[PDB]
Amino acid sequence: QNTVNFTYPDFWSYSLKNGTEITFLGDATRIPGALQLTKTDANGNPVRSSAGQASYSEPVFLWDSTGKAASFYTSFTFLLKNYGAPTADGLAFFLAPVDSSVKDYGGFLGLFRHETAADPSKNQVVAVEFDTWINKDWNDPPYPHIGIDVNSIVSVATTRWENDDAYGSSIATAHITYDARSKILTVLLSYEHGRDYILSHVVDLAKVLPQKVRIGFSAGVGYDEVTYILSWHFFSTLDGTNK
Amino acid sequence: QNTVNFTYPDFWSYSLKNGTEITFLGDATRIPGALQLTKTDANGNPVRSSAGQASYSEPVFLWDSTGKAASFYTSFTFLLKNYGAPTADGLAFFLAPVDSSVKDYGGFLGLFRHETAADPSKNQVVAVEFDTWINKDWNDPPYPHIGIDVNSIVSVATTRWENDDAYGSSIATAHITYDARSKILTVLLSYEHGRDYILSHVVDLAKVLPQKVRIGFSAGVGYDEVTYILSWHFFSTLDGTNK
Ligand SMILES: *[C@@H]1O[C@H](CO)[C@@H](O[C@@H]2O[C@H](CO)[C@@H](O)[C@H](O)[C@H]2NC(C)=O)[C@H](O[C@@H]2O[C@@H](C)[C@@H](O)[C@@H](O)[C@@H]2O)[C@H]1NC(C)=O
Ligand SMILES: *[C@@H]1O[C@H](CO)[C@@H](O[C@@H]2O[C@H](CO)[C@@H](O)[C@H](O)[C@H]2NC(C)=O)[C@H](O[C@@H]2O[C@@H](C)[C@@H](O)[C@@H](O)[C@@H]2O)[C@H]1NC(C)=O
Ligand SMILES: [Ca+2]
Ligand SMILES: [Ca+2]
Ligand SMILES: [Mn+2]
Ligand SMILES: [Mn+2]
Repeated sequence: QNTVNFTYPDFWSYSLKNGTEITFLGDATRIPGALQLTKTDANGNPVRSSAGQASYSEPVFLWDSTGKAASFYTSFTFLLKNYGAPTADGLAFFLAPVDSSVKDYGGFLGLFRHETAADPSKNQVVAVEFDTWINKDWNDPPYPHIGIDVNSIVSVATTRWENDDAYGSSIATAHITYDARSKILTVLLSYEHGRDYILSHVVDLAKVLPQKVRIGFSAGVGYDEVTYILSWHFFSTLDGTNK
Repeated sequence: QNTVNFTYPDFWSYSLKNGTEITFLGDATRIPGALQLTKTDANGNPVRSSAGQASYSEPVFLWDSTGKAASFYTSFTFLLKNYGAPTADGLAFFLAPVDSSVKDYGGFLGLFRHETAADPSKNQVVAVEFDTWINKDWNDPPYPHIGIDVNSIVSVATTRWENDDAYGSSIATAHITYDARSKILTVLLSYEHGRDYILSHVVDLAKVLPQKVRIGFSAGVGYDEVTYILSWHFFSTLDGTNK
């Protein structure tokens, strides 16, 4: 079939072989209960200048020449543990070509290399970033933000992420949806007894990504932080695109 | 303040006075544990030709002349109990003027009157419908569907809702988000060990609705069905619209 549907309610079954279900790249490791994205020393304390990626092993069908295009929805809970405020650099949910890998650390979030990050013609990646650091270089807005990145680290759209959420170290739940008929990407971020964050933008994936992609989480530090992914669900559907 | 934030995890505190927190119109009633939208006989069994609305009592600020516009997110779980398959007519989450009320039953979902339902100039309502009945009259697609209605019962966009979900009588969770900067409305519907449904569409609320609205649930039957709302959360934010 052309669609995907998986659900990991938690990651307490930390025993599967790298590359069978989830592939860990760079400094991303599987620990009991979580996908850890960047490096920590013996005490779980975050190491500076590190990048890692945890991505689903099977290729994910996005679109085909015949007009079939997948709509999708992914939800995940994560803990961006902070060791002070502010911290750097954040994490990202992404869709990239199957052959790609982790790139630069820090503000590039393991997704871009320094020399081509602001060039949309040299990159093929769509990402939803949870950026804890204002890099003026890449035109980050003057606060922690959530952003939608299309082929570049300069977001096509961002919304404010409050300091206390961004550096508060609480578990957060994210829902990211893509409607393939209207070409809309929506991000919803919720904190249990807190506020929600909404960011939606029109982006046609068929025009920016190959027909089949790898999906996953990418992180880049920075300092005083480490992101843990606690659960992951993904569902894609061809509904409404003639199949 | 101009924003709203409430959370009802369940409705087991069925004792609040009508109109203080939630207002019940028509045949919608408050029962232990749920907001019941249409009528049932002594045994909880659904009565035909009924309409009811359960809406939040305070007015909800949407936009103002000065450009401030509210982004929002609402989540709710509901049980559309079915007494066979197919059943009629569904339910809807809506945003309408503060002075409005419940309208016709059946395929109008308590939201429109028969004579002006297909006329966008005579209505001011934005609704997300979960339609269990194909009314060829109103150009419903040939299946249960989820639809986005703007000033008319003829949806500006729909996506397929599978028969087994539509008439399966399981609790479903819906997330509806509106981003006021990009004018995008997204609907996410999830079933626990099932599939998800994604429908997003560009709709500028400031151009179709008054500055302050009432929000709620509306239902219209039909036959062999009754909708129960089990929980409700709403959050609105002025973020990114200069306030
Ligand atoms: C998990 O499996 C991956 C293969 O699907 C490993 O990545 C590959 O590692 C090779 C070195 O062991 C490297 O030459 C390959 O290019 C790389 N594959 C990709 C797509 O980059 C992965 O190894 C980790 O990731 C690479 C990129 C390095 O940073 C290694 O240090 C990492 O170990 C495997 N994970 C492991 C061993 O944890
Ligand atoms: C809950 O409070 C409402 C007032 O905020 C009631 O609605 C009002 O009911 C009047 C008749 O009792 C009617 O003249 C008003 O127009 C109506 N308000 C609106 C906005 O329509 C409501 O009454 C229910 O809803 C109305 C529309 C009728 O269908 C009544 O039969 C219902 O009782 C109150 N709910 C109750 C008493 O359950
Ligand atoms: Ca940054
Ligand atoms: Ca209908
Ligand atoms: Mn950024
Ligand atoms: Mn319909």
